[PDB]
Amino acid sequence: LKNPPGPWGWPLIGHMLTLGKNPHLALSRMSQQYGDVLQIRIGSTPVVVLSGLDTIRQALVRQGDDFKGRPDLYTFTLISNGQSMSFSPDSGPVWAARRRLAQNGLKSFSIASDPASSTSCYLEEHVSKEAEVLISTLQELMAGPGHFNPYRYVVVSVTNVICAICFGRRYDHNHQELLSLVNLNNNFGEVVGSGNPADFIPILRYLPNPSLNAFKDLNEKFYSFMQKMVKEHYKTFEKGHIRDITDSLIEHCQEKQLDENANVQLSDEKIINIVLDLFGAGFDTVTTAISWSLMYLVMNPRVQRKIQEELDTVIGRSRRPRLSDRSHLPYMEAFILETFRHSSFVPFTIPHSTTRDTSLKGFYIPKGRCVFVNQWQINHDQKLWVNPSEFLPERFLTPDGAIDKVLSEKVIIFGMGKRKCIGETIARWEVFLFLAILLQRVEFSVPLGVKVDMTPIYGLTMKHACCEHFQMQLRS
Ligand code: HEM
Ligand SMILES: C#Cc1cccc(Nc2ncnc3cc(OCCOC)c(OCCOC)cc23)c1
Repeated sequence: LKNPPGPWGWPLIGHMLTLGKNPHLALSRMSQQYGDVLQIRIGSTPVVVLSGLDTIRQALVRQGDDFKGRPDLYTFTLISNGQSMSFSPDSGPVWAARRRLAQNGLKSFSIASDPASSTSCYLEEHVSKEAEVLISTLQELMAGPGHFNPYRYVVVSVTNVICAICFGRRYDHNHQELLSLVNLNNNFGEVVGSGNPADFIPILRYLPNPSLNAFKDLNEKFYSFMQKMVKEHYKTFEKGHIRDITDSLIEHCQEKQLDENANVQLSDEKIINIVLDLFGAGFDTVTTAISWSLMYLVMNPRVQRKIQEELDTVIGRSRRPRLSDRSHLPYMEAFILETFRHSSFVPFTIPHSTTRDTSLKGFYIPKGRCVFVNQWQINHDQKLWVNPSEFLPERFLTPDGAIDKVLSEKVIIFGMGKRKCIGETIARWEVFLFLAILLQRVEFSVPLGVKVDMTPIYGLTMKHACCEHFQMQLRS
């Protein structure tokens, strides 16, 4: 076996400067020279960057138990009181137990049928309500200012959906608490993105760092917001009426104190703070997905109509769209796939770490080695796509107008293996409904002669420059 190849790097800082502010681009160029498995250093810490579709499937799936770890990074110790299911270094049985708790909690209050309704699930009911409230809230703004920034109001609608799933409450568009955590200068993705020097340069943690201090401050608010919520739930907890994911986790803490010799490492805190990762991933990722979609629709009015054309054909305007129709709207799915692929707003997965001495593609990787997974490289690989820099939803469509299931499965944005996203289905359905309910009823546009920076801003979930020039109009 051999060591992974890689370019020369400075002895003290390594390849920190080569990455720059857009590591996904710098490491994609690098992979073109050194291949799917290459090695770098940020400061003194070695890091292995994985690219290529087959090679990544090899490591995360076929050797998933070897690459299911999390590196011991400082920024992660500041997330969820240093006991985050998703970010802590714990990758053993305690983690797997928490993961199953999250999986069941989501399934029970997202995909399961809502007792109030017969023909709808929890998720479908929530999105329909918020989608309607979103249209009304935008009609107010078109009557007055005549223009708006969609992110400010889409982030609220998306939060109420995941907030109802986790806590059993929704918030008005002007509840400070909400905006105080979601849109009030939240730099989580800014600091957690792979390659943060603070994680590899120990001195940057102690120097004047306004970005890092804001990260510690707001993370402590989240954990205090949780205590408020968990306390409000324990007080009103009805033993036979489980209301949301917070209750299903409290329900599991009760059955735990009833065991003769219960386990101590899966503490009550590590069982309750799971809702924090679900809520944090929930409102952030889906909001960014919808935001990019609106940007692509406004910058490509051609594809906007073709979506609206397929809606009028497949459904019409006599009723709102529903999940059952998702299977019969191929252009909508091709547009969502092309949004995930073109933007790749999650360019890197959360960094992984090797749980044991292993090998990959003929190279030796020791235990504890930090690993980056470059999804952006896949979604923009010249080998897999034709003109990857162009936004072409039609690339996933066959000559007869159906989804090319083989090509759609090469869009990697949710991860793979033992660590893949556990809210993938919720995201794919939630994004579909918001766009379907909206584009059936309204038409978005942006006037000529105004700057609309489509350049992504690097981070865990890449954002774009806020745009205050969006306009909405009802349809005929
Ligand atoms: C477009 C929407 C979404 C995208 C693109 C996305 C993507 C991802 C990615 C790339 C990862 C890490 C992959 C890896 O480490 O190998 C991840 C992890 C995770 N996601 Fe998502 N996600 C989305 C929506 C959601 C939603 C809606 C939820 C919950 C309601 C969620 C919950 C989680 C959790 C808990 C993890 C951590 C799992 C673990 O570390 O074991 N995600 N997601
Ligand atoms: C991929 C992925 C993934 C996967 C799992 C989880 C998470 N997210 C979180 N997970 C846990 N805690 C989060 C806390 C968060 O807010 C704390 C604010 O501190 C500035 C938070 O903010 C998201 C807002 O985007 C700007 C996200 C949290 C993401």
